[PDB]
Amino acid sequence: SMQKLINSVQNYAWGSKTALTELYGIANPQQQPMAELWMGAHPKSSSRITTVSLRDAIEKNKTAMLGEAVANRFGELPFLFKVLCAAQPLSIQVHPNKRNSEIGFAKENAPMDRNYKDPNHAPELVFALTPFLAMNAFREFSDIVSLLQPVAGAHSAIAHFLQVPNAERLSQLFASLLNMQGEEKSRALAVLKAALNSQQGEPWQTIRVISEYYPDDSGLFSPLLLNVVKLNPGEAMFLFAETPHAYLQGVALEVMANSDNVLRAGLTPKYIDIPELVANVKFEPKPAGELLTAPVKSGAELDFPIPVDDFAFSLHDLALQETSIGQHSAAILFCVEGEAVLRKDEQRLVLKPGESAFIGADESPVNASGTGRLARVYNKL
Ligand SMILES: [Zn+2]
Repeated sequence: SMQKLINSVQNYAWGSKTALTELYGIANPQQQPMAELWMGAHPKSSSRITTVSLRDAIEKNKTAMLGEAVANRFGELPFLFKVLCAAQPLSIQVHPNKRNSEIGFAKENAPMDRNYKDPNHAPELVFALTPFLAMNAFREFSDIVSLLQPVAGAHSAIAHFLQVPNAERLSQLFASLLNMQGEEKSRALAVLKAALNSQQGEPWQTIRVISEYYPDDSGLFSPLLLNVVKLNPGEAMFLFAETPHAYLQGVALEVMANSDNVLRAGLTPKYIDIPELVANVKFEPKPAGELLTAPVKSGAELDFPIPVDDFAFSLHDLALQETSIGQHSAAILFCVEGEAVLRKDEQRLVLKPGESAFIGADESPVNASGTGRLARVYNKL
């Protein structure tokens, strides 16, 4: 009924050597970086159940596993669920919208794995498991101005912006910063990196955190353009389309639609097509108090509303008295802390922290009890 998941760990060079072990007791005796723990049915690394591919168990029976609304809307598990362990800051990224991902995939086809690997859009939610430092969206024009003034002599475009703090200038400035070359770029970093020494607090400290991993990158300027946030454990943010963001430090749950598309906007050595980037970015400020997702608590369930149909995400507080958890779709249940006893009829499945279970549509509901919390990814249709 309930299938305990065997999950892939991506050992990207940027991953923590200790965070998955320290939190969840996941073994790592050769000390590889452990960057992402994948829960789902990705074609390149499907989670498995007891052994067989979860992705294969789904395609063998879509209706029973996904439920009819999901199988008729998506035709597969419509999300991928990760624990992300960033021991280094990652690249700034923008997800183009649906329309433009279609255009992009199609246009590239006339080279391959390319930024449009895939004609799908890529909504994302991140959920902090440990203090999680990030960038999300442009700051308010007035705060952009205040933060740039200590470095205004850095580059002509900054001066141009400060003189007229509008969306065009921000856009020009964004583009101008990424297209700095040679000594144009050095005059710029020097104004910035020398001026890290006579400024205090944030966002300067964040810049200083990034400069360890990216000394020679124009994205060192981004924390002046973009809202820096430290998510506390249990807070979350949705990453909209056309909105620069980056995951800089810490451990989180990440849910995403199935798209591998991404336009990089800095903190990266790879080539960046700035025209392509700039056409797919929304140069509107976004206030600090709209960044986090406001959850809704009902009973023991804390739901985080997602403005997109592709997935939904809820936290469930376990009590020693059983509670019912059900959905009209497939769900993945992931133990965040404590310990969860799952029961369906005669079946009992214990989840320790970091362990997950796949619950097919035809196996809802299940009874959960124990201590701590369980995260669930599912679909509300
Ligand atoms: Zn993203």
